[PDB]
Amino acid sequence: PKMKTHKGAKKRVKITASGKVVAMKTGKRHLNWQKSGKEIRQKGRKFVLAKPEAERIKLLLPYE
Amino acid sequence: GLAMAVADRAREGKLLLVEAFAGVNGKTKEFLAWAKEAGLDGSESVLLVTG
Amino acid sequence: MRVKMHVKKGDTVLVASGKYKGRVGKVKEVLPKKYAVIVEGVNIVKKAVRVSPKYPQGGFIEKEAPLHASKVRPICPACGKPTRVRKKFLENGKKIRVCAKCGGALD
RNA sequence: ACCCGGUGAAAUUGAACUGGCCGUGAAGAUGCGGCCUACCCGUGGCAGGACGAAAAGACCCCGUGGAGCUUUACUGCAGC
RNA sequence: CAGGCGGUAGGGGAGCGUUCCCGAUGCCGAUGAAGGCCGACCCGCGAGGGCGGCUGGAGGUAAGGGAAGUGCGAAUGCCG
RNA sequence: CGGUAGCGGGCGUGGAUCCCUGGAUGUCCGAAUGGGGGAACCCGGCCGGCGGGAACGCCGGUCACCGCGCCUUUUUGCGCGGGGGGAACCUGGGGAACUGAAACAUCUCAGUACCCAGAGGAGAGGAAAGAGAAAUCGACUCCCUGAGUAGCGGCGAGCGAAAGGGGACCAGCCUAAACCGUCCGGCUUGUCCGGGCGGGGUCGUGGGGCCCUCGGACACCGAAUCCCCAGCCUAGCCGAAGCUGUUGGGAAGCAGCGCCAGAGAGGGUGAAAGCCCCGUAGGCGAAAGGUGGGGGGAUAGGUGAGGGUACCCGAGUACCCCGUGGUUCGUGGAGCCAUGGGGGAAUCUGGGCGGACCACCGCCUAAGGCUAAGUACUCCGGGUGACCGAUAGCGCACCAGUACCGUGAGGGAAAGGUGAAAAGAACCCCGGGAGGGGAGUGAAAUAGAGCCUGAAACCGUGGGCUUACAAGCAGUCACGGCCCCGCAAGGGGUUGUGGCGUGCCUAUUGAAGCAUGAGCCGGCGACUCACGGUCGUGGGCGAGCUUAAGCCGUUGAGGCGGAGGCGUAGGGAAACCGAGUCCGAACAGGGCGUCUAGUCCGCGGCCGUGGACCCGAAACCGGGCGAGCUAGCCCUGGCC
Ligand SMILES: [Mg+2]
Ligand SMILES: [Mg+2]
Ligand SMILES: [Mg+2]
Ligand SMILES: [Mg+2]
Ligand SMILES: [Mg+2]
Ligand SMILES: [Mg+2]
Ligand SMILES: [Mg+2]
Ligand SMILES: [Mg+2]
Ligand SMILES: [Mg+2]
Ligand SMILES: [Mg+2]
Ligand SMILES: [Mg+2]
Ligand SMILES: [Mg+2]
Ligand SMILES: [Mg+2]
Ligand SMILES: [Mg+2]
Ligand SMILES: [Mg+2]
Ligand SMILES: [Mg+2]
Ligand SMILES: [Mg+2]
Ligand SMILES: [Mg+2]
Ligand SMILES: [Mg+2]
Ligand SMILES: [Mg+2]
Ligand SMILES: [Mg+2]
Ligand SMILES: [Mg+2]
Ligand SMILES: [Mg+2]
Ligand SMILES: [Mg+2]
Ligand SMILES: [Mg+2]
Ligand SMILES: [Mg+2]
Ligand SMILES: [Mg+2]
Ligand SMILES: [Mg+2]
Ligand SMILES: [Mg+2]
Ligand SMILES: [Mg+2]
Ligand SMILES: [Mg+2]
Ligand SMILES: [Mg+2]
Ligand SMILES: [Mg+2]
Ligand SMILES: [Mg+2]
Ligand SMILES: [Mg+2]
Ligand SMILES: [Mg+2]
Ligand SMILES: [Mg+2]
Ligand SMILES: [Mg+2]
Ligand SMILES: [Mg+2]
Ligand SMILES: [Mg+2]
Ligand SMILES: [Mg+2]
Ligand SMILES: [Mg+2]
Ligand SMILES: [Mg+2]
Ligand SMILES: [Mg+2]
Ligand SMILES: [Mg+2]
Ligand SMILES: [Mg+2]
Ligand SMILES: [Mg+2]
Ligand SMILES: [Mg+2]
Ligand SMILES: [Mg+2]
Ligand SMILES: [Mg+2]
Ligand SMILES: [Mg+2]
Ligand SMILES: [Mg+2]
Ligand SMILES: [Mg+2]
Ligand SMILES: [Mg+2]
Ligand SMILES: [Mg+2]
Ligand SMILES: [Mg+2]
Ligand SMILES: [Mg+2]
Ligand SMILES: [Mg+2]
Ligand SMILES: [Mg+2]
Ligand SMILES: [Mg+2]
Ligand SMILES: [Mg+2]
Ligand SMILES: [Mg+2]
Ligand SMILES: [Mg+2]
Ligand SMILES: [Mg+2]
Ligand SMILES: [Mg+2]
Ligand SMILES: [Mg+2]
Ligand SMILES: [Mg+2]
Ligand SMILES: [Mg+2]
Ligand SMILES: [Mg+2]
Ligand SMILES: [Mg+2]
Ligand SMILES: [Mg+2]
Ligand SMILES: [Mg+2]
Ligand SMILES: [Mg+2]
Ligand SMILES: [Mg+2]
Ligand SMILES: [Mg+2]
Ligand SMILES: [Mg+2]
Ligand SMILES: [Mg+2]
Ligand SMILES: [Mg+2]
Ligand SMILES: [Mg+2]
Ligand SMILES: [Mg+2]
Ligand SMILES: [Mg+2]
Ligand SMILES: [Mg+2]
Ligand SMILES: [Mg+2]
Ligand SMILES: [Mg+2]
Ligand SMILES: [Mg+2]
Ligand SMILES: [Mg+2]
Ligand SMILES: [Mg+2]
Ligand SMILES: [Mg+2]
Ligand SMILES: [Mg+2]
Ligand SMILES: [Mg+2]
Ligand SMILES: [Mg+2]
Ligand SMILES: [Mg+2]
Ligand SMILES: [Mg+2]
Ligand SMILES: [Mg+2]
Ligand SMILES: [Mg+2]
Ligand SMILES: [Mg+2]
Ligand SMILES: [Mg+2]
Ligand SMILES: [Mg+2]
Ligand SMILES: [Mg+2]
Ligand SMILES: [Mg+2]
Ligand SMILES: [Mg+2]
Ligand SMILES: [Mg+2]
Ligand SMILES: [Mg+2]
Ligand SMILES: [Mg+2]
Ligand SMILES: [Mg+2]
Ligand SMILES: [Mg+2]
Ligand SMILES: [Mg+2]
Ligand SMILES: [Mg+2]
Ligand SMILES: [Mg+2]
Ligand SMILES: [Mg+2]
Ligand SMILES: [Mg+2]
Ligand SMILES: [Mg+2]
Ligand SMILES: [Mg+2]
Ligand SMILES: [Mg+2]
Ligand SMILES: [Mg+2]
Ligand SMILES: [Mg+2]
Ligand SMILES: [Mg+2]
Ligand SMILES: [Mg+2]
Ligand SMILES: [Mg+2]
Ligand SMILES: [Mg+2]
Ligand SMILES: [Mg+2]
Ligand SMILES: [Mg+2]
Ligand SMILES: [Mg+2]
Ligand SMILES: [Mg+2]
Ligand SMILES: [Mg+2]
Ligand SMILES: [Mg+2]
Ligand SMILES: [Mg+2]
Ligand SMILES: [Mg+2]
Ligand SMILES: [Mg+2]
Ligand SMILES: [Mg+2]
Ligand SMILES: [Mg+2]
Ligand SMILES: [Mg+2]
Ligand SMILES: [Mg+2]
Ligand SMILES: [Mg+2]
Ligand SMILES: [Mg+2]
Ligand SMILES: [Mg+2]
Ligand SMILES: [Mg+2]
Ligand SMILES: [Mg+2]
Ligand SMILES: [Mg+2]
Ligand SMILES: [Mg+2]
Ligand SMILES: [Mg+2]
Ligand SMILES: [Mg+2]
Ligand SMILES: [Mg+2]
Ligand SMILES: [Mg+2]
Ligand SMILES: [Mg+2]
Ligand SMILES: [Mg+2]
Ligand SMILES: [Mg+2]
Ligand SMILES: [Mg+2]
Ligand SMILES: [Mg+2]
Ligand SMILES: [Mg+2]
Ligand SMILES: [Mg+2]
Ligand SMILES: [Mg+2]
Ligand SMILES: [Mg+2]
Ligand SMILES: [Mg+2]
Ligand SMILES: [Mg+2]
Ligand SMILES: [Mg+2]
Ligand SMILES: [Mg+2]
Ligand SMILES: [Mg+2]
Ligand SMILES: [Mg+2]
Ligand SMILES: [Mg+2]
Ligand SMILES: [Mg+2]
Ligand SMILES: [Mg+2]
Ligand SMILES: [Mg+2]
Ligand SMILES: [Mg+2]
Ligand SMILES: [Mg+2]
Ligand SMILES: [Mg+2]
Ligand SMILES: [Mg+2]
Ligand SMILES: [Mg+2]
Ligand SMILES: [Mg+2]
Ligand SMILES: [Mg+2]
Ligand SMILES: [Mg+2]
Ligand SMILES: [Mg+2]
Ligand SMILES: [Mg+2]
Ligand SMILES: [Mg+2]
Ligand SMILES: [Mg+2]
Ligand SMILES: [Mg+2]
Ligand SMILES: [Mg+2]
Ligand SMILES: [Mg+2]
Ligand SMILES: [Mg+2]
Ligand SMILES: [Mg+2]
Ligand SMILES: [Mg+2]
Ligand SMILES: [Mg+2]
Ligand SMILES: [Mg+2]
Ligand SMILES: [Mg+2]
Ligand SMILES: [Mg+2]
Ligand SMILES: [Mg+2]
Ligand SMILES: [Mg+2]
Ligand SMILES: [Mg+2]
Ligand SMILES: [Mg+2]
Ligand SMILES: [Mg+2]
Ligand SMILES: [Mg+2]
Ligand SMILES: [Mg+2]
Ligand SMILES: [Mg+2]
Ligand SMILES: [Mg+2]
Ligand SMILES: [Mg+2]
Ligand SMILES: [Mg+2]
Ligand SMILES: [Mg+2]
Ligand SMILES: [Mg+2]
Ligand SMILES: [Mg+2]
Ligand SMILES: [Mg+2]
Ligand SMILES: [Mg+2]
Ligand SMILES: [Mg+2]
Ligand SMILES: [Mg+2]
Ligand SMILES: [Mg+2]
Ligand SMILES: [Mg+2]
Ligand SMILES: [Mg+2]
Ligand SMILES: [Mg+2]
Ligand SMILES: [Mg+2]
Ligand SMILES: [Mg+2]
Ligand SMILES: [Mg+2]
Ligand SMILES: [Mg+2]
Ligand SMILES: [Mg+2]
Ligand SMILES: [Mg+2]
Ligand SMILES: [Mg+2]
Ligand SMILES: [Mg+2]
Ligand SMILES: [Mg+2]
Ligand SMILES: [Mg+2]
Ligand SMILES: [Mg+2]
Ligand SMILES: [Mg+2]
Ligand SMILES: [Mg+2]
Ligand SMILES: [Mg+2]
Ligand SMILES: [Mg+2]
Ligand SMILES: [Mg+2]
Ligand SMILES: [Mg+2]
Ligand SMILES: [Mg+2]
Ligand SMILES: [Mg+2]
Ligand SMILES: [Mg+2]
Ligand SMILES: [Mg+2]
Ligand SMILES: [Mg+2]
Ligand SMILES: [Mg+2]
Ligand SMILES: [Mg+2]
Ligand SMILES: [Mg+2]
Ligand SMILES: [Mg+2]
Ligand SMILES: [Mg+2]
Ligand SMILES: [Mg+2]
Ligand SMILES: [Mg+2]
Ligand SMILES: [Mg+2]
Ligand SMILES: [Mg+2]
Ligand SMILES: [Mg+2]
Ligand SMILES: [Mg+2]
Ligand SMILES: [Mg+2]
Ligand SMILES: [Mg+2]
Ligand SMILES: [Mg+2]
Ligand SMILES: [Mg+2]
Ligand SMILES: [Mg+2]
Ligand SMILES: [Mg+2]
Ligand SMILES: [Mg+2]
Ligand SMILES: [Mg+2]
Ligand SMILES: [Mg+2]
Ligand SMILES: [Mg+2]
Ligand SMILES: [Mg+2]
Ligand SMILES: [Mg+2]
Ligand SMILES: [Mg+2]
Ligand SMILES: [Mg+2]
Ligand SMILES: [Mg+2]
Ligand SMILES: [Mg+2]
Ligand SMILES: [Mg+2]
Ligand SMILES: [Mg+2]
Ligand SMILES: [Mg+2]
Ligand SMILES: [Mg+2]
Ligand SMILES: [Mg+2]
Ligand SMILES: [Mg+2]
Ligand SMILES: [Mg+2]
Ligand SMILES: [Zn+2]
Repeated sequence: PKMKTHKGAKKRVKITASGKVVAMKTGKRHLNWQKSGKEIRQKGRKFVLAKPEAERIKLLLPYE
Repeated sequence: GLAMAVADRAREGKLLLVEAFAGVNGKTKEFLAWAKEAGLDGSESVLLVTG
Repeated sequence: MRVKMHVKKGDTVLVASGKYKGRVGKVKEVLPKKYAVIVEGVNIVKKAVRVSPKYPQGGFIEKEAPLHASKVRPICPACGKPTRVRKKFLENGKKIRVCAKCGGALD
């Protein structure tokens, strides 16, 4: 039958215009009292997944 | 391709347009008469397209 | 609805193919189920028979083997040529067989 | 049991033209090496070898295998 | 002219053969189809393809393409 | 006068057999229905008949049960109906586990398998207390699309709508209640209550009742019901055109000259046939039965506009709560539909709904029922295959759900081919026969019935070379000898001596291995297909590319169809802005973008989901079958 979108990926990740795969930086959900300002700030941004894992995730979002 | 097929047959010369087939009222010998005149001696295959 | 035999007993027919191509004879008998006819003095064979009340001298007997009904063709009572049966509805009603060559009644 | 007449199975079987010793080699060789020995084919016998036959080891371990049993393992159900 | 060409897993390339389709209302076929049995012959690196003799007795399928139930030696495989 | 010859008798133009339609007969069992019962057997009652017929027997008829009408004097009678089967398909009541989650319990598998009730050529659903955002749609069902979207989700594995749009089909109706009439019953005697029947009534612009006013009541509509007909099904019929020569066992082959064609589909005939046979194209056809969704006729039925009244508008119902199911919804902000428990209204100024709740704005009219078509399936009939061809194709081409196995439920085979024609081998010979040798038939008997072809393992007979002082994965290289084919030179077969020589497969760091698999031969035997992805590739068009279901055409012909999908803009959680945008106070700085190329089809490689390269568990679950073995007990006998 036709493929299904992996909703887990669809809820965590984005495909940019050029097919880059971006997600939020890990490690900020909690335990922050003693995390520096810099660290909490830099983790506030998105980052581009490494090519191997990126291209695995794109397969999961086929109608994207 | 349909246009292109008629073209191949045009270039070969083996395409012939006729406005009407005269003697043919229905019988095979009638066509055979007419075909003779159009030079369709049946030494080669013919697609006959007509309403 | 029986087998459609084109020839009956005892039409006069022509053995038109086989070893007897050319012969002429009366249809001695028809076997529809087996699609065959027996024409007198034709397709004869040498059957062996054991010594019996009937065959005290034993040896062989001759007998006409049925030909395939197809190999046999009706001859015209009129033009005398072998023909092809044609059906003709009469004046009154019920139909007859007629010679496709000339037109004569086959009977 | 053995011999003659009659009837006539089986497990097994890569193929076999299938010897000993000392070596060797996946470390226990008819089959590799070097020696030794041996005319060809059987019959009655014995069981040392062919890691002989049989059973895809039951022991052992492995598999995020199965089942039966236990309880103050977890969760649930009957029952009360 | 120069150089390369051992090879398991594996990657790549080029081919051979089986059944079926178009080519076919064609062409080959009792002056013998398919299949079978031989061969010291021919072509091909090879898978193969021809030719000849024998058998056999009614089918066969070209060049060029198309499609797959397409190739066996092992599964303590299955059937005989 | 079946397969079916044989012996022995018949029938047919006085139209037989055979085919179709309608009758008749139809033992016993089976829903099985008088009763019993271990199906196909046993025993009756009532009424008739038969035999000499009282006893006895046979024959014909009748007698089960449940439901409804209760038309029934409850008793008793009468009438209509049900029961059981059906390949799959259909609805309903109940409802698993293996498995997936790489463990597992929520979840998945799946409301699947299965059990049960029922329906019918279909069944279900169906004329809004709908959808859900448009001041819209307008019953239901089915296909494409929307969409793997929105959502659901140990937010894991996974699951997965609807509206809208494009199509197929097309259709709408009947009641309950108010109120009038009548009929039997009540005894709180009555402008009363209750039950039956008829009239009346049918709703969301809210309708209807009852009273008042105009209209029309002869206009119009009109069945889903009844009647007729065309048409169709169940037998059939007509149906063009070839001769001669020749080889051959045989002509359709080859040769010569012809013919038909709305027919050159195909099958058969001794080999290859448009013109020999059955047919093919094209036509024609029913007294009888079935259908009749088309055509015509009829009947049931159905139709106005105001003012008044405030009489009616489906009850343990709505509604609220508790426990649950359904939906994409797994307790979630959890509505909506359904309902096991509790509480429990209103009759339009009434109620339900638009995702808690409230207000507003709107949609709809619950608590009664019916309804065609479009859809599903294939026991059955036909047609067609880049479907099989006897280890294949259904398990079964044949005497197969058989033989056989099994208490049983249940399991479940193997087996097609003489020849054109039986011409199926008289007769002689050997022999108890079997079997052969002559003869004879045939083109062929190396077609002889254990019969087309007739491979291989396997077993023999005959011949060539070779072998009894050499020890070996059986071969190989060389030389020599013998036998054979060759003018020659060359070659085939065999192998004496010399050289060299650790089977094949698998699994392995490593196998000749004393690790695995294989007795040998033949045949069956494993990377597929669908949908969706991602690359490559052959093409088509290009800022565009492309259709899906379906409609028309064909009957190996394509065309139409633009709904929809991808692409032409991105960024952002979003509002939103836009060649930008986001974070930011920023007119820092960064991130992701801009600086055009796509899309459709075919082919290939790989990936996701399907059993997904083939064979293999131990097990888990559902429904049945077994206490003729064994265990225990119950009844009745026997033995010591
Ligand atoms: Mg998928
Ligand atoms: Mg997911
Ligand atoms: Mg998720
Ligand atoms: Mg990336
Ligand atoms: Mg801090
Ligand atoms: Mg911040
Ligand atoms: Mg990359
Ligand atoms: Mg993808
Ligand atoms: Mg004879
Ligand atoms: Mg004729
Ligand atoms: Mg003795
Ligand atoms: Mg003796
Ligand atoms: Mg003996
Ligand atoms: Mg050997
Ligand atoms: Mg030792
Ligand atoms: Mg040795
Ligand atoms: Mg060995
Ligand atoms: Mg060595
Ligand atoms: Mg040695
Ligand atoms: Mg002896
Ligand atoms: Mg002996
Ligand atoms: Mg001995
Ligand atoms: Mg021993
Ligand atoms: Mg064992
Ligand atoms: Mg032990
Ligand atoms: Mg395991
Ligand atoms: Mg574990
Ligand atoms: Mg593990
Ligand atoms: Mg264990
Ligand atoms: Mg090659
Ligand atoms: Mg053809
Ligand atoms: Mg052909
Ligand atoms: Mg033809
Ligand atoms: Mg040709
Ligand atoms: Mg011949
Ligand atoms: Mg020749
Ligand atoms: Mg020959
Ligand atoms: Mg040989
Ligand atoms: Mg040769
Ligand atoms: Mg060569
Ligand atoms: Mg070739
Ligand atoms: Mg060649
Ligand atoms: Mg020959
Ligand atoms: Mg041959
Ligand atoms: Mg033949
Ligand atoms: Mg070909
Ligand atoms: Mg050819
Ligand atoms: Mg080719
Ligand atoms: Mg070819
Ligand atoms: Mg082609
Ligand atoms: Mg080919
Ligand atoms: Mg295969
Ligand atoms: Mg193999
Ligand atoms: Mg094997
Ligand atoms: Mg074995
Ligand atoms: Mg076997
Ligand atoms: Mg076996
Ligand atoms: Mg077999
Ligand atoms: Mg065997
Ligand atoms: Mg029979
Ligand atoms: Mg008979
Ligand atoms: Mg009989
Ligand atoms: Mg008899
Ligand atoms: Mg007689
Ligand atoms: Mg008559
Ligand atoms: Mg019967
Ligand atoms: Mg009974
Ligand atoms: Mg009765
Ligand atoms: Mg009884
Ligand atoms: Mg009595
Ligand atoms: Mg009685
Ligand atoms: Mg009464
Ligand atoms: Mg009563
Ligand atoms: Mg009563
Ligand atoms: Mg009646
Ligand atoms: Mg019924
Ligand atoms: Mg029933
Ligand atoms: Mg129900
Ligand atoms: Mg069900
Ligand atoms: Mg029920
Ligand atoms: Mg489970
Ligand atoms: Mg899985
Ligand atoms: Mg699991
Ligand atoms: Mg697992
Ligand atoms: Mg599963
Ligand atoms: Mg259910
Ligand atoms: Mg479902
Ligand atoms: Mg189902
Ligand atoms: Mg019908
Ligand atoms: Mg229907
Ligand atoms: Mg229908
Ligand atoms: Mg229906
Ligand atoms: Mg209904
Ligand atoms: Mg209903
Ligand atoms: Mg409405
Ligand atoms: Mg909404
Ligand atoms: Mg609108
Ligand atoms: Mg709007
Ligand atoms: Mg509008
Ligand atoms: Mg509006
Ligand atoms: Mg799920
Ligand atoms: Mg879900
Ligand atoms: Mg589910
Ligand atoms: Mg769910
Ligand atoms: Mg759904
Ligand atoms: Mg909804
Ligand atoms: Mg829709
Ligand atoms: Mg349209
Ligand atoms: Mg629609
Ligand atoms: Mg249709
Ligand atoms: Mg409508
Ligand atoms: Mg009424
Ligand atoms: Mg009522
Ligand atoms: Mg009174
Ligand atoms: Mg009174
Ligand atoms: Mg009445
Ligand atoms: Mg009433
Ligand atoms: Mg009434
Ligand atoms: Mg009415
Ligand atoms: Mg409204
Ligand atoms: Mg009102
Ligand atoms: Mg009113
Ligand atoms: Mg007035
Ligand atoms: Mg008025
Ligand atoms: Mg008027
Ligand atoms: Mg009028
Ligand atoms: Mg009508
Ligand atoms: Mg009929
Ligand atoms: Mg007809
Ligand atoms: Mg005719
Ligand atoms: Mg004719
Ligand atoms: Mg010839
Ligand atoms: Mg045709
Ligand atoms: Mg044809
Ligand atoms: Mg002829
Ligand atoms: Mg016929
Ligand atoms: Mg026909
Ligand atoms: Mg036609
Ligand atoms: Mg006509
Ligand atoms: Mg016809
Ligand atoms: Mg009639
Ligand atoms: Mg009729
Ligand atoms: Mg009928
Ligand atoms: Mg019908
Ligand atoms: Mg009729
Ligand atoms: Mg009608
Ligand atoms: Mg009238
Ligand atoms: Mg009326
Ligand atoms: Mg009115
Ligand atoms: Mg009420
Ligand atoms: Mg309640
Ligand atoms: Mg409520
Ligand atoms: Mg609730
Ligand atoms: Mg429910
Ligand atoms: Mg639920
Ligand atoms: Mg559902
Ligand atoms: Mg729920
Ligand atoms: Mg939630
Ligand atoms: Mg909910
Ligand atoms: Mg609510
Ligand atoms: Mg409910
Ligand atoms: Mg309740
Ligand atoms: Mg109220
Ligand atoms: Mg009131
Ligand atoms: Mg209202
Ligand atoms: Mg709503
Ligand atoms: Mg709302
Ligand atoms: Mg509320
Ligand atoms: Mg609404
Ligand atoms: Mg209603
Ligand atoms: Mg219905
Ligand atoms: Mg059929
Ligand atoms: Mg059929
Ligand atoms: Mg084939
Ligand atoms: Mg067979
Ligand atoms: Mg065969
Ligand atoms: Mg066989
Ligand atoms: Mg077999
Ligand atoms: Mg069948
Ligand atoms: Mg049969
Ligand atoms: Mg049978
Ligand atoms: Mg059967
Ligand atoms: Mg049978
Ligand atoms: Mg058995
Ligand atoms: Mg025969
Ligand atoms: Mg035959
Ligand atoms: Mg003899
Ligand atoms: Mg004798
Ligand atoms: Mg004797
Ligand atoms: Mg002879
Ligand atoms: Mg002879
Ligand atoms: Mg011959
Ligand atoms: Mg011969
Ligand atoms: Mg026989
Ligand atoms: Mg026979
Ligand atoms: Mg025999
Ligand atoms: Mg015999
Ligand atoms: Mg044999
Ligand atoms: Mg043989
Ligand atoms: Mg000799
Ligand atoms: Mg010899
Ligand atoms: Mg010596
Ligand atoms: Mg040597
Ligand atoms: Mg020498
Ligand atoms: Mg010599
Ligand atoms: Mg010699
Ligand atoms: Mg030689
Ligand atoms: Mg020579
Ligand atoms: Mg010579
Ligand atoms: Mg020489
Ligand atoms: Mg030599
Ligand atoms: Mg040698
Ligand atoms: Mg030599
Ligand atoms: Mg040596
Ligand atoms: Mg070694
Ligand atoms: Mg192995
Ligand atoms: Mg080694
Ligand atoms: Mg071994
Ligand atoms: Mg060892
Ligand atoms: Mg071992
Ligand atoms: Mg092992
Ligand atoms: Mg084996
Ligand atoms: Mg073997
Ligand atoms: Mg072994
Ligand atoms: Mg064995
Ligand atoms: Mg294969
Ligand atoms: Mg692969
Ligand atoms: Mg592949
Ligand atoms: Mg494959
Ligand atoms: Mg693909
Ligand atoms: Mg990529
Ligand atoms: Mg492509
Ligand atoms: Mg392109
Ligand atoms: Mg599509
Ligand atoms: Mg047509
Ligand atoms: Mg059509
Ligand atoms: Mg076709
Ligand atoms: Mg065709
Ligand atoms: Mg089409
Ligand atoms: Mg689409
Ligand atoms: Mg807003
Ligand atoms: Mg903005
Ligand atoms: Mg820019
Ligand atoms: Mg700002
Ligand atoms: Mg700045
Ligand atoms: Mg900036
Ligand atoms: Mg940077
Ligand atoms: Mg920027
Ligand atoms: Mg940039
Ligand atoms: Mg630019
Ligand atoms: Mg740039
Ligand atoms: Mg660009
Ligand atoms: Mg692909
Ligand atoms: Mg997946
Ligand atoms: Mg599996
Ligand atoms: Mg796969
Ligand atoms: Mg796959
Ligand atoms: Mg379990
Ligand atoms: Mg268990
Ligand atoms: Mg039982
Ligand atoms: Mg017992
Ligand atoms: Mg006793
Ligand atoms: Mg005593
Ligand atoms: Zn004549």
